Amino acid sequence: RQCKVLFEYIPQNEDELELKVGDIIDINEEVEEGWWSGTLNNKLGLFPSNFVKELE
Amino acid sequence: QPPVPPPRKKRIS
Repeated sequence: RQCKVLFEYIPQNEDELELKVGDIIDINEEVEEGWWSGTLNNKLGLFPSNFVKELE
Repeated sequence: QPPVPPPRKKRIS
């Protein structure tokens, strides 16, 4: 499962991914409602799911 | 409008 970042995200905690519009994240799992782990540029971290759109 | 990140409570287990 993959998603595309729709909006920039500047991390608030060191375990969160920095997101730029157009990044493609490989989705891992839900940590809590609204926050998922995924991988981006060989880094695993958390990201807010309302920032992305799930791809086909 | 840009989105607001949800609150966090948990680290990855």
